[PDB]
Amino acid sequence: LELGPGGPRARTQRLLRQVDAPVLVAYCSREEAEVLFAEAAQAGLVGPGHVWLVPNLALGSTDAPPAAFPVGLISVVTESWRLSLRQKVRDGVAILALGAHSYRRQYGTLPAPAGDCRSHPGPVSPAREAFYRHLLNVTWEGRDFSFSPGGYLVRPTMVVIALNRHRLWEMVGRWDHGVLYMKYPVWPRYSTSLQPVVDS
Amino acid sequence: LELGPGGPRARTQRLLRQVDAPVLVAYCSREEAEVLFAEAAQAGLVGPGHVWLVPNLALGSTDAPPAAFPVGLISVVTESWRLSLRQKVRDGVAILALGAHSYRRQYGTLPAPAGDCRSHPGPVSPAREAFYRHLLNVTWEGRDFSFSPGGYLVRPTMVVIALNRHRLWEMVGRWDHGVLYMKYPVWPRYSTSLQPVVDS
Amino acid sequence: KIVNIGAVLSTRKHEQMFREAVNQANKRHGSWKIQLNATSVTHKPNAIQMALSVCEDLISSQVYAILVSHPPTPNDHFTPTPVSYTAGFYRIPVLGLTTRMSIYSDKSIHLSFLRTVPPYSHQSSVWFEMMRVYNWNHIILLVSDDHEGRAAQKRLETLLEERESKAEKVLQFDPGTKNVTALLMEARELEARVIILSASEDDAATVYRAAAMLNMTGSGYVWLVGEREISGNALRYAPDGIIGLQLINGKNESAHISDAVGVVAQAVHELLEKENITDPPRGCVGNTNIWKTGPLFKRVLMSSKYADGVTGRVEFNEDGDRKFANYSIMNLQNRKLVQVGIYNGTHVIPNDRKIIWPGGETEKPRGYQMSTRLKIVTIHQEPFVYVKPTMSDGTCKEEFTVNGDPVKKVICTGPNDTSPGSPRHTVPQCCYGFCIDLLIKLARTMNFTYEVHLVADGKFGTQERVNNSNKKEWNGMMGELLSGQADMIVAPLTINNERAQYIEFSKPFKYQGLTILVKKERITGINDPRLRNPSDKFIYATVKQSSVDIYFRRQVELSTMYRHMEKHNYESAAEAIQAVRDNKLHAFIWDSAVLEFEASQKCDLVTTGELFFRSGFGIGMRKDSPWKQNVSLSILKSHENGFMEDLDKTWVR
Ligand SMILES: *[C@@H]1O[C@H](CO)[C@@H](O[C@@H]2O[C@H](CO)[C@@H](O)[C@H](O)[C@H]2NC(C)=O)[C@H](O)[C@H]1NC(C)=O
Ligand SMILES: *[C@@H]1O[C@H](CO)[C@@H](O[C@@H]2O[C@H](CO)[C@@H](O)[C@H](O)[C@H]2NC(C)=O)[C@H](O)[C@H]1NC(C)=O
Ligand SMILES: *[C@@H]1O[C@H](CO)[C@@H](O[C@@H]2O[C@H](CO)[C@@H](O)[C@H](O)[C@H]2NC(C)=O)[C@H](O)[C@H]1NC(C)=O
Ligand SMILES: *[C@@H]1O[C@H](CO)[C@@H](O[C@@H]2O[C@H](CO)[C@@H](O)[C@H](O)[C@H]2NC(C)=O)[C@H](O)[C@H]1NC(C)=O
Ligand SMILES: *[C@@H]1O[C@H](CO)[C@@H](O[C@@H]2O[C@H](CO)[C@@H](O)[C@H](O)[C@H]2NC(C)=O)[C@H](O)[C@H]1NC(C)=O
Ligand SMILES: *[C@@H]1O[C@H](CO)[C@@H](O[C@@H]2O[C@H](CO)[C@@H](O)[C@H](O)[C@H]2NC(C)=O)[C@H](O)[C@H]1NC(C)=O
Ligand SMILES: *[C@@H]1O[C@H](CO)[C@@H](O[C@@H]2O[C@H](CO)[C@@H](O)[C@H](O)[C@H]2NC(C)=O)[C@H](O)[C@H]1NC(C)=O
Ligand SMILES: *[C@@H]1O[C@H](CO)[C@@H](O[C@@H]2O[C@H](CO)[C@@H](O)[C@H](O)[C@H]2NC(C)=O)[C@H](O)[C@H]1NC(C)=O
Ligand SMILES: *[C@@H]1O[C@H](CO)[C@@H](O)[C@H](O)[C@H]1NC(C)=O
Ligand SMILES: *[C@@H]1O[C@H](CO)[C@@H](O)[C@H](O)[C@H]1NC(C)=O
Ligand SMILES: *[C@@H]1O[C@H](CO)[C@@H](O)[C@H](O)[C@H]1NC(C)=O
Repeated sequence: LELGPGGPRARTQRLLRQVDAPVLVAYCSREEAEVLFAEAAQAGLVGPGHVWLVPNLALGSTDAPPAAFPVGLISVVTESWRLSLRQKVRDGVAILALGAHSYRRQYGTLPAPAGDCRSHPGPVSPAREAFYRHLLNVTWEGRDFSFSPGGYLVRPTMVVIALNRHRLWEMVGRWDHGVLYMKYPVWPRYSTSLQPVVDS
Repeated sequence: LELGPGGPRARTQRLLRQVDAPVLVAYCSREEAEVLFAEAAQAGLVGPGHVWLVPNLALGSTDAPPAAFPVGLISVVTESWRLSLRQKVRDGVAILALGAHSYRRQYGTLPAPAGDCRSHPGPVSPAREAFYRHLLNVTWEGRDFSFSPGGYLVRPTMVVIALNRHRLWEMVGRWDHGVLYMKYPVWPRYSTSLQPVVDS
Repeated sequence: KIVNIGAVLSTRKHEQMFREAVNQANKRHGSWKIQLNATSVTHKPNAIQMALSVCEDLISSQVYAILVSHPPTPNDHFTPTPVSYTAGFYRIPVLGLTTRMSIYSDKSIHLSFLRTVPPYSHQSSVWFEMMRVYNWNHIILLVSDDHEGRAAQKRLETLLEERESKAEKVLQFDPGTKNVTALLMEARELEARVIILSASEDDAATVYRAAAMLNMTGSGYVWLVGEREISGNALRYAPDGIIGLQLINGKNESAHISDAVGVVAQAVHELLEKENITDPPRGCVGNTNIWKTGPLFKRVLMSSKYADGVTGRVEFNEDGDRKFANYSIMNLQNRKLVQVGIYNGTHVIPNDRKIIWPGGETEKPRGYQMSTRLKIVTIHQEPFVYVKPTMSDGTCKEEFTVNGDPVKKVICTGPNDTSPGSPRHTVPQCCYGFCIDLLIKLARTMNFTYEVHLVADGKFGTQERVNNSNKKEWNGMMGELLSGQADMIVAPLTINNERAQYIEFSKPFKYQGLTILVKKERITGINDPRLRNPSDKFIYATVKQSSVDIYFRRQVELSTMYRHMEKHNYESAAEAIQAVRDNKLHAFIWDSAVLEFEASQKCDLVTTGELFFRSGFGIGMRKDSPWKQNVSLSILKSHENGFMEDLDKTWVR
């Protein structure tokens, strides 16, 4: 599609009119997600008989979702989605502290602090390449925070959340270790977005 | 669209860049056709990946087509195409003469001459209605000149003409009776530089 | 309204050229009120200080677009990165004039970035064209492990996959690491004689020296490299006869400045009609929102046909890269880099001179060196391949036909091992029969020598998901042919769609089908209700990892068929026939060519129904094997004269 603020209204309704699929996986930013959901509502693509799934890119400030989001939207987030800013700061400080402690207990000395802009290092120092590796594999308070070489989180405890009847983001399932814990044996559908009734 | 002189140009341009159909059918007058084709050339709907079809109305003087008309335009006209003026006059006079001759053969006399505008003959004058009915169905030189009760040529042989690379109205196919014969088994397509393109 | 553009340069003199060029651009255009203005800043050593310099001056002024060049000394992707990040924060388009790295093609990292010069990755495209010109198919991709090598490999693989082909192998060379001799030793074994290199100057020099050590620069080999491998250190140790290429302009800063300001001015004039122009952020400090017009400005700038530039027509692709280019092809002829052609953009145009290949040859060499010693795998099928134990002296029993003709036999190495489980000892035996006679005729006709060995696991082979993984891998003769242990399959291998995607099949040398064998006749094909309604009353089975397994697994209509079959499959055809005769299995589905022969010879068994999957046996080879046609032609000839009739009469009575 071609979304964006305003943009080309047409060429999206026509394309969305002839997509014959019961479940749709969408990828777009927050504003683009809002525009896409509005167009799909105008195209008769929301409500029972159509299940939407999106990554975190569509979700923005999950404390309060926009009205254009259809009930039944499914997404997958990390466990820390429900945590506060203070708890996240504590977790990050704990990660850095545990990395430094592991480096100290391995080399017998405190990690070397960084410098500043002047005199750029160039080749990564062997100490830096060791402190980084020590910081990679760190586990704290049950949950594991191992970091992939790319810099993201490998095998985290992910939670599959969805938008409920009262337009509030609530957890629906977990992932833990390669095993799904879904609280709905059968996926529910609601009377929302049933303005022409025939959408049921 | 509007397609009027000196009006909204952003609207037409925006709408024309949203269409992606491989076959486009247009209906407008001569000046509006030129405006639309100029905008489409600006909108990239003229190359070999787009075929245009227009009725007689969009056409004008077939002898001198404008430069705005894209190569490969298709239209459908009657046999009066490429005929000279004197031939058309002769054909019309022949139709009227044959109608009068049929009336004389049927009723033994010529139809009454027309009156004048300084009067109103309310009565339908069944003699004139009979003359009109005789004038409807008439054939001349092996060609059917039957007229529908709506006062237009019914079931005439028609030719399908196209604008070739030389920017001339070449005749492509014919419509004798209810069957269609066309010269080209496959429709040629030329590049924007008048270079013959062949679909891979 | 004064529309201001900016530039970040290094030489302190090319900025005067940019000012002159923008003045000329202002002197020519639709409107002359926009009063196009220009500003410039010299490069800074510190990257953080450089970014702050972008935030000041350039960003502080009401700038609409930014241009960035590269100092002549190669520094790679270090200098345009901070300005790219700073201007992409506000979606202010940045035009690169000399950078060639492919990291700037990734729109996720550098959002608002365009370039007037193609990157190093796009060179792979021209290689494809050359591969079309000389019909080369077998290639080796010796690429670095960094982002540049991965990008070039990905683009070349995409181009190859658009067509019906695949690279023979790729070799990841870790940058800055010595001893690349292992990769060259691995590549020497392979059949491909076309070497493609994508690496920096030091890596190119290292691999050139290592290849000179391994004599891989001799006759027959073909080397195709890029710009980085025919300049600097690489050219000093580069072997003669390599074919590289280089951009026509490349480092002509003034041409790329004029050609950039022209297209920028044209873009500004073009989008000014729609107006709704938003002023720029006016300083890094005091703003946190992107410039609203910025995205639309970039979108209209990407599609701008400025066909009056110094360096020719300017057009951008979907990723904001200069669509076309002209690459001059360079040959290292006696330590001299001579030009032999120019790439227009879709076809290479050879005009003068002659290409001198590395071996000194003046004639175009083929891209393969198919060996003479050929390893051929085979399986034990009774009517086709009889395997017999050899006597203690290393040759098996002499035998003659009933007519009085000598039976030709060859030596083979099969799985004969006393140890249980898998085959733990490859004890030789002697092989003969239909397929071996065909092999002898083929080897005599095509002038090659052979070594015949039997399949390891006794299975024909279907691709199956490898344990502790999610991908499917081939097994049996299929797996051994694809991996490289065998070079040709001479066995009754059924032609089917699944195998034809990875293996090349010759013309069928034996037409046959699939049929059902039962004890010695109330079964009609695979449509009888008993076979459509599985139960313990009527049990039916096939051979594991065979063509029938694939045929039933690929049928949606026959899913229950395969479901019932999976419970009772057999290791081999001979043991399945023995089980059927001994009343342990009711019906056995197998090829007509073998089942009919078994029913005729051993009797006491009957074949029921008509053939329900008509196919043929074919010689299997690796994908795009150069001598497929030869074999196919020979097979057709064997069908024409008398050879297949004699082979049928002698073996399958
Ligand atoms: C996390 O990773 C680091 C480095 O990969 C591990 O440090 C290793 O520790 C063992 C013994 O504890 C040493 O023999 C290795 O030489 C260390 N690796 C180095 C220094 O690179 C560390 O043990 C890991 N964490 C845990 C809990 O095992
Ligand atoms: C045109 O049609 C009219 C009638 O539709 C024809 O006139 C008829 O001619 C037949 C001749 O057998 C008469 O029986 C009818 O009474 C006539 N009808 C009328 C309404 O006049 C006329 O002949 C046709 N024209 C030609 C040239 O044949
Ligand atoms: C047009 O561009 C010139 C480029 O020199 C601008 O002049 C600079 O303006 C900034 C901001 O006022 C000053 O910090 C520089 O010192 C000026 N440079 C020189 C050489 O005078 C000029 O302001 C621009 N015109 C505008 C923005 O209207
Ligand atoms: C790279 O390391 C390998 C070791 O695996 C070296 O290979 C040996 O090279 C010597 C002399 O060239 C031979 O005598 C050995 O037989 C080789 N061993 C093997 C296992 O092949 C190789 O020489 C090294 N290359 C460089 C450039 O250092
Ligand atoms: C970049 O290319 C341009 C033109 O392609 C070169 O301009 C030429 O400069 C020479 C002398 O410097 C003149 O004699 C030519 O007439 C110029 N060309 C034209 C078309 O006018 C420019 O020199 C090149 N720059 C570099 C560094 O090679
Ligand atoms: C590669 O070089 C050719 C020259 O052979 C360029 O072709 C020119 O194209 C422009 C615009 O398309 C024409 O005005 C010239 O007449 C062409 N030159 C000749 C000799 O015919 C081509 O543009 C170059 N490629 C690029 C990407 O600039
Ligand atoms: C079949 O192949 C062999 C080996 O490749 C060919 O034998 C060579 O023949 C050429 C001249 O014909 C000699 O110069 C070589 O010395 C021979 N090599 C060996 C190992 O004998 C044989 O000629 C080929 N058969 C043909 C071409 O009919
Ligand atoms: C397929 O067989 C033909 C024989 O008809 C081979 O053509 C000969 O190949 C040899 C070496 O490849 C040349 O020396 C001869 O000059 C070729 N003969 C002709 C008439 O051109 C062909 O090479 C075989 N295919 C392959 C892949 O080896
Ligand atoms: C220009 O902006 C106006 C509002 O200021 C808006 O109504 C109009 O649609 C815009 N036109 C474009 C974006 O082409
Ligand atoms: C096959 O293997 C057995 C057991 O190792 C051995 O006795 C026999 O000689 C082998 N066959 C041949 C032909 O050598
Ligand atoms: C094969 O996969 C299974 C999981 O299905 C695993 O338990 C087993 O260890 C694997 N075997 C090997 C040799 O990897």
